[PDB]
Amino acid sequence: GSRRYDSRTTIFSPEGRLYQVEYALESISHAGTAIGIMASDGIVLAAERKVTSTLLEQDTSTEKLYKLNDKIAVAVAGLTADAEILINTARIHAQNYLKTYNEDIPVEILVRRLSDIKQGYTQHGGLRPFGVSFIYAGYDDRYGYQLYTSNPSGNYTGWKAISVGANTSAAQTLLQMDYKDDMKVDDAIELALKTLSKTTDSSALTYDRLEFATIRKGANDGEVYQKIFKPQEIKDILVKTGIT
Amino acid sequence: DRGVSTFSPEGRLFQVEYSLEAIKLGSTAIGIATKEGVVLGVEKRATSPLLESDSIEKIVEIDRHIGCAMSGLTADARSMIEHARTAAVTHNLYYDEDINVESLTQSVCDLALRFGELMSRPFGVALLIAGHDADDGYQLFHAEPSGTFYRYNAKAIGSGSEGAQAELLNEWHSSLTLKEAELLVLKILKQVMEEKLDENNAQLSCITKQDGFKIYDNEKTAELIKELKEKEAAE
Amino acid sequence: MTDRYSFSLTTFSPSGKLGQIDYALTAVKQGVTSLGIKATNGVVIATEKKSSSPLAMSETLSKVSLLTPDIGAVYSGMGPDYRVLVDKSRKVAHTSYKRIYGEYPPTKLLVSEVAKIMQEATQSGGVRPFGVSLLIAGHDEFNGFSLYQVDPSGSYFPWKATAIGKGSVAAKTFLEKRWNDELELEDAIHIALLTLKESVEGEFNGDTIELAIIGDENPDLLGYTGIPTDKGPRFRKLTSQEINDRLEAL
Amino acid sequence: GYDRHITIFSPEGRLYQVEYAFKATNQTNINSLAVRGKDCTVVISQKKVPDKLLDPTTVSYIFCISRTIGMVVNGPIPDARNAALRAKAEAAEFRYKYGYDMPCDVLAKRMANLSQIYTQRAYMRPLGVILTFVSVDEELGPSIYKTDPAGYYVGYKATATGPKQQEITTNLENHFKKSKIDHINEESWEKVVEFAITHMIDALGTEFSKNDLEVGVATKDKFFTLSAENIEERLVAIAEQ
Amino acid sequence: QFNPYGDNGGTILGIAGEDFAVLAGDTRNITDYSINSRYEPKVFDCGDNIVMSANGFAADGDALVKRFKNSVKWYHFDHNDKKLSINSAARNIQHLLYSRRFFPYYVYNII
Amino acid sequence: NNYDGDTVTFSPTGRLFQVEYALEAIKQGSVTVGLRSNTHAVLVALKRNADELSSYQKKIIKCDEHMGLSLAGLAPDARVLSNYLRQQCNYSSLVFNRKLAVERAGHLLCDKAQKNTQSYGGRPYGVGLLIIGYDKSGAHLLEFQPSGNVTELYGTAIGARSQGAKTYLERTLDTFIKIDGNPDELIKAGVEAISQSLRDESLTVDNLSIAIVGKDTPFTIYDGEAVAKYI
Amino acid sequence: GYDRALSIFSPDGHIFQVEYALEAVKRGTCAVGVKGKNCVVLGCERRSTLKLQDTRITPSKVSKIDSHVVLSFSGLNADSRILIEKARVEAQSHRLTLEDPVTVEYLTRYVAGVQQRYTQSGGVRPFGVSTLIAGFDPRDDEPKLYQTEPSGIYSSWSAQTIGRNSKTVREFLEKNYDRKEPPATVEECVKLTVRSLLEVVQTGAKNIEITVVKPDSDIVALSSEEINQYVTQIEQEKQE
Amino acid sequence: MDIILGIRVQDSVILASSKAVTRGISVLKDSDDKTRQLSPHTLMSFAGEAGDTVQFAEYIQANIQLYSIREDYELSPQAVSSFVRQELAKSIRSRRPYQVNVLIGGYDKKKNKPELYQIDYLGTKVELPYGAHGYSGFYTFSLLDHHYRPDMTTEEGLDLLKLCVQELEKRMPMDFKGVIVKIVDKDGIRQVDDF
Amino acid sequence: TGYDLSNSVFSPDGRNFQVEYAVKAVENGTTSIGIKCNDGVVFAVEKLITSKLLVPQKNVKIQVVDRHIGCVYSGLIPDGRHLVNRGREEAASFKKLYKTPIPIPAFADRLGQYVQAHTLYNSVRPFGVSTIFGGVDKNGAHLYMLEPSGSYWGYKGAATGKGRQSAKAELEKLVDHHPEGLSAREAVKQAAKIIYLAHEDNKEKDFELEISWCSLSETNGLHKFVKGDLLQEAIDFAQKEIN
Ligand SMILES: [Cl-]
Repeated sequence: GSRRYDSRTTIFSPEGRLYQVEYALESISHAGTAIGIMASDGIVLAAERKVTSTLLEQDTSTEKLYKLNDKIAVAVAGLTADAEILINTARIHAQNYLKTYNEDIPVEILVRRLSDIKQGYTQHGGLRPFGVSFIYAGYDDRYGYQLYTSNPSGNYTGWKAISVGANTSAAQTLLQMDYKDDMKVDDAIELALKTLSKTTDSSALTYDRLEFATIRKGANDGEVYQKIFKPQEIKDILVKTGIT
Repeated sequence: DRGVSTFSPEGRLFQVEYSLEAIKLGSTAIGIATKEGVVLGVEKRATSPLLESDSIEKIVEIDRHIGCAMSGLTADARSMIEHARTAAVTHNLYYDEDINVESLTQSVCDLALRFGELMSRPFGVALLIAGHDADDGYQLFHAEPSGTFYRYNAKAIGSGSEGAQAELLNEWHSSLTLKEAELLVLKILKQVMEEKLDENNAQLSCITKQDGFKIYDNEKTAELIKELKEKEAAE
Repeated sequence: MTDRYSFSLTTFSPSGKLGQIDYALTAVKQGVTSLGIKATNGVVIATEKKSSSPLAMSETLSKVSLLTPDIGAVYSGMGPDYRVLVDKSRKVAHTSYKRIYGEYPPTKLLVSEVAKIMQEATQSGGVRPFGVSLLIAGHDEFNGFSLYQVDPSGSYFPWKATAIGKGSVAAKTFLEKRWNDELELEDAIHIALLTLKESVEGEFNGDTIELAIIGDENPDLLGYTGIPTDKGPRFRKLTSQEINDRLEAL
Repeated sequence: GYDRHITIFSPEGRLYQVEYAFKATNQTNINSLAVRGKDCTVVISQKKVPDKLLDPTTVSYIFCISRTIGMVVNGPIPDARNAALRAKAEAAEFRYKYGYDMPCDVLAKRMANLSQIYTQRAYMRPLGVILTFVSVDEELGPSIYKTDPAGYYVGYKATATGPKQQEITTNLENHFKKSKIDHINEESWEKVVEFAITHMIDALGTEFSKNDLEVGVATKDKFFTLSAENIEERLVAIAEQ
Repeated sequence: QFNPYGDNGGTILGIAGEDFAVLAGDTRNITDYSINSRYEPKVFDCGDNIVMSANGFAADGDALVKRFKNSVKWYHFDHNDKKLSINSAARNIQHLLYSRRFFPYYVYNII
Repeated sequence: NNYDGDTVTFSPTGRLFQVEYALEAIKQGSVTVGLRSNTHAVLVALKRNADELSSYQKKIIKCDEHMGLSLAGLAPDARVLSNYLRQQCNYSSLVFNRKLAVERAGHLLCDKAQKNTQSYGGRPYGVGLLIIGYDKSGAHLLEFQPSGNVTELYGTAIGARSQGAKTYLERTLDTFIKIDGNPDELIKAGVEAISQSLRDESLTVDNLSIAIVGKDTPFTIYDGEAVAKYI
Repeated sequence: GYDRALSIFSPDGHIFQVEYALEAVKRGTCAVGVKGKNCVVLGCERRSTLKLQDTRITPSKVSKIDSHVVLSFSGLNADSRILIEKARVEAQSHRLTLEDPVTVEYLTRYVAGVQQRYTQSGGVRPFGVSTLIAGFDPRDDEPKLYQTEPSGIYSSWSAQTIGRNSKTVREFLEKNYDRKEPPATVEECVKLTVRSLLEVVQTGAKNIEITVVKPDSDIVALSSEEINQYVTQIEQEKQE
Repeated sequence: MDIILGIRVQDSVILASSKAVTRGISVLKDSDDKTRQLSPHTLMSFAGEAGDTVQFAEYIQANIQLYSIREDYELSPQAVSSFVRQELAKSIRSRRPYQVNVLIGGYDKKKNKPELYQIDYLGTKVELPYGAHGYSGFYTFSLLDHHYRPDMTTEEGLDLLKLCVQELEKRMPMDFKGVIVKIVDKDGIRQVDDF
Repeated sequence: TGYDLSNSVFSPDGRNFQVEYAVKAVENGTTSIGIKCNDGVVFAVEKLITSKLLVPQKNVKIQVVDRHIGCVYSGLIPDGRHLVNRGREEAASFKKLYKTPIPIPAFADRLGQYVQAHTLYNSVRPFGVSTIFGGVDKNGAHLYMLEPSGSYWGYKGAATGKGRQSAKAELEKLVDHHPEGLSAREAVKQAAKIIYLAHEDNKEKDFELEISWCSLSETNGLHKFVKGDLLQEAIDFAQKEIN
């Protein structure tokens, strides 16, 4: 019968690893690098678009940085199509919470929910896991500014600074070297871009090969603003930090 | 791969035969039936000295007139015990009476072959079901994952089973007392166990018409162990 | 009976590759060349009508399809897969948008819905991925003109101009030299015909080429008068004659 | 190598089960031909009754799907009848739901979509048949639309299917290269059938008796099959000029 | 409107002796002011030395007796031909009756 | 070999190996004999024990007052199939006030077993059954194979060493068929028949199991000292 | 639905999927449980391969199931969340239907049952998680410590460890823990728990987590400095 | 059941609920506590159809307690009230709706403010300085409208509450057997044992 | 290779090997035949007497569908019974909705589509029987034969099983020597002869003859078994011809 053709996506190896999760992580290691850096007065999200073309319409393009709600955003590394399925589910979950409790969803609760969905595909159903790793950048009134990551295993952890995708080993070492606790957003912006500029597989880091975003309390008085940077604004910050 | 309900060329179900191998790796359990009662005894086999041995529950009450001992993958037994207890009490609800030991055993065995592609595999545990009813008196049954159950005058299951069964072959007779049966279980358990038998790594129990099913205290069993040592040294 | 293939047929290999998606992309590579170019006041999509037999009436086989009045689609790869995707794309534009908001979806969101369907065939039980890449051109009020590519994985990217299928590598190079941000629709059509001639072997005329545009509103194609706000579809398929006229000024 | 057993992609981007379903199409060793007249559409097919114990009246690969639509099948009879039953049900359902007779091209598309699903879903196998639908459509006129196991379909001026399809196809191609029109310029369907038989004789290089052929004719508002005696009358006319 | 219930009349009487028991019932069956039968048995031997009568709506009465007789048969199959005691039969009948708590057997029953 | 992984696969010679392997389980089972006259039908079964402390596995199951069977192979499968027969016999009585014909009972068993041989996921039954009964057309004996094949016979035997008993009945055919109105003599012929399949062991009081049904005889099973008369 | 039997017996009578789930537990960070005379302490290893971590928001290794019961684990982190959620739901479901909080033994029996169910259900794999469940029964001052594992077996322990290098710390506990006289105070119980982890951990900085549970729903997690004082005192006595 | 009152003062919320339970023509109990603690700083009183009230209250309690354990965090009174409202709005279009009216008294530890929410069985939520359900408001609101200030102390709130109960005891035909009074403030929930 | 391990898989030839293996089970079975006569049909089958213990005339193989259709088959007997059970459901639902008894060609397609459905999936096995069936309807007599693939045609005479070649040769002679046709009573006699002649392929064990027929004149268009004197007359005619 059908058993003959079943790859069995949800089994342990003799060593106690999940085959498909490990292979999904291998896929993600070839995706464009995404970096998240948390500061005292905000969060930075920086990400590299993969080998683009001159004929790609950049100003209307989005492959890395997505908005979940007004307070929370994500950086993507892996299959974009897989990420959009999960992103739309997360957007709905945030709205369900808001309707139920009349309060914006705490960051961790949203992260846990998405991570539980990923977990399910590794334990039951016989389907392949989502080949996606997220960096969650968000704010709430309990823990303030928060960075999280999740991977195909459904495991998630909190971070001060973190990278996903390609060259994370090199990127994490550079972040660990220059990061400090009393750092500010403008400094974190510079660190993120400098790290990408050194870890990139491309010849040079330009505006057309980047997506950038900040989450600041740099919004008029006690409130939070999300800023998805435009192509011209990425070009300006590259000149300001002295990369181009 | 291959079906879970597949027959071998010899006419046996692969999975059922493989579950029997798991039961051979389990700790020893022995049952002896007499006209004064049925005795059930088990090897606890703690994996470490820090493990509190009294939490090892390999002898279990199904009803006041029915007890049960297990050997093999003991986690699998919990749903079987739950079904047995439910069956026993449900019959009491429907018929205002105790349920026959054979009927209880048959109900447990009906679960056994409910596996395929229902549960995904057979149970990896064997059960010794001991009890008393008015029709057939004191009884001891061996319930396997094949769905088969045999009645026994005496039976051993687990790792030291074939050695213990040969010993039960010679020792059992139709005029055994309850006290004689108790010492006989302790004797054979002590023979097949790796570690030295004491009140902490071995457990006794019995079922009588008067008092029903009772698990023995460690103090009560300790005396029976001391009584055993002296009578073996007596000749 | 029952569909007993409830498990994924596309899985990650040790190297991190999704085999069935890669193989679907290979099927797209074998397919006939199709392209799309975006102008300031319109978009053009084009492909070759590779007729399987001269006895076959190639007019009955439509490679360029209307999805909404302002959105059109063309493909490279497996034709039957494309045909069913067009059926689903047309329906989802109504069920998940028009019946809710009372208007047709914007290009990017219809593309997103088609992409979702293609992603699900990459993960759901007992199915293979679609063996096509789509080029979807369209217009809407707030986003203006746009051109999108959709791949077997479900990934989609916006393009100023691009090509897919047989001679895509050469065609994309040809488009890079000719494209600028000041092109008028007629200039884009001219470039489309030039680019498409390179990948075509045999006859090159209005009967062997299929070409459509997203441009100005066509009140003559609306079918009714009396409502000022309804001005007609922006999608228009060029006739055999209209193509031949532009091949003389080629 | 399980990519050759079910309908998933091979490394070359191919579906081997679809390709092997195409090969099953020629298992019957029968050739069919379809042409269009002014007012009609004619389909002819070889008839072979190898066993004397068979009832020759029940041996047929031409089906009356609806009153307007006829279908000839190239492939094994079980799959042929499977497709026939489904097409009849679809044609009847269409008329009930939408209030008018299902067009030939719409039915072809519907059956082609069903075939496409078998190429994408693993649990369903492709049918090893090629389906040639014929009618005189009320909007499009004389119509020939053909479906295959890949889920491909297209309209035709004329067509041929079977082991020797290429010989018949080229023969028809050459005639339409001369006449420079998309049909047989003839008033009566009787003469269009005579054309169809004549050009199959020329292409295959074999003579036919009344029991060697099977003929279907589509006119406005009805499709019908010819009896052996109707075909005999057709063969006599061919021989007398 | 359809009335699923009816009244077939009849009367039954059970008396327990010291070492015996009697279950009596009249044999008349009726609807409204008509006689259906002058002899329609109402008290039945159900096996295992148990007698039973379900008086009231005859269709429900026949159904209940039929199901209890069946319950006796399966009690033998399931429990090694054990005799069904009168107390066990009584408890079994309670569960047969309460299964239709929300669409009851319209009968007064005696065993 | 490559075609015995499941029941849904024919071999190149048109064989169903899983069904054949199920048939093998019957041959491993203990012997049981069936035979009939025109008035009565008899089952005789050699019960098997695990060891000297164990009981002897029951072989005969009652299905109705006028019908029952004996088993050889997987006992739980016999419980499933006998339960089905009990229900079918019972459906016939409750709905039609009609005792289920033995021939129809065989047809129902055939069809139930067949469904397990043509579908994926399931398995064939691993037991053989000998059904006896007395209905409106007199005494009957049936042999059930889990392939689905059911056969009406004068006499037969299944299980290990069953060929010896089957040959004996084939010789005695003309004699035992005429044993009308004499239950004891018909059982004697059955006990003598099953004796042709014994080696090393002999028929003891807790070894032998006998069942009988007839004209004015409900299906009854004899075990223990009730069969000492026939030893 | 996906019904495929993933956990099945092998010729030698082993269920490999369940055994490979134990290998996932072996890979997980070390967890330890020690019960004193009037308390239970749960110690957990934090691997220092991950720095730049935000320790405020990162999922803690010890989870409260109810106000009087806690659960720690070793193995797959994502898998543990599913067991914890189910346990928390069952705890509230018990309070709602029986009007008493769960006993530690009952909660353990439930979690162990869930794990067992996933070893003979179609289309699912076993949990790659072993748990240590600790607490005090309502209106009871006797400490409770249980362990569960993927197969679904559970048992009570005077002291136990699970996870990577658990063989070493169990070796330590077996020679250091006396049953006749368990750690009489909170200090002695915590000290013995930290000592046991120092056999395996590496640095005694942010790698050791300690959670003390006392009777009557008194649960507290020690801070870095409080634990660091134990680490300091242990090694100063060791220099002799 | 019958009577439930609520008043939000400067630094606390006070809930008063009747003690009577009646079956048929007989008063079965005169010490019934018509309230459940949802969280340490949130109390819910309830009144409606027999059975449904306690069932609904305990169901809400279980859900909030589950949330508290999962997040190790207490939901704000506003968040709890919205959750409760949704459950009742969900319930009113069910096969058999839960016929329960509630008052939710909570102290928001973040804002350092007491909060009183009134929700009826339809899912009609309103935040109020004082509230009631059923006929209770018909007798008491005129007194509250007159005497209520937002800067009142807890002691003044209790005195105004006594006046409300006295008016009820005078003009209501039903004997509700007095009230149990509970106070919700920054320190948590406590019962006034003499009233 | 591996194409023959799963049902519904096309080999590179375009063949379904699992169906071809089902044909081998049919070829292994006993001989069964069908003869179309002037106003009806006759069915006959070879029943191998494996042992003396078999009760004569009891193990009936030919099956009736509705009251006007007869069915016989060679191969796996249980598979044949399953197919007839379905046929009976199909015939009942046809008569329920349309009132008239199911026409034979209509009935033939109902079986054909069902058998063909068991070649579409790997979760089912093809039928291990070839079925000969037919009867009388409003348009007269019809005889059909249905294979494991779902393939069926109308026949003047039909044969399947181990002795099919011998039977077919005999049937071909009757078709040639009787172009005007054969009577029902003649067809019964000829059917007996052909089964006896076809028994040379199964000559080890002796056999029992079983015949049935539907005829407009002889049975009023209803299916009936040939019994008693008419059966013995056919056996005598058959025995006379082999000697
Ligand atoms: Cl369609």
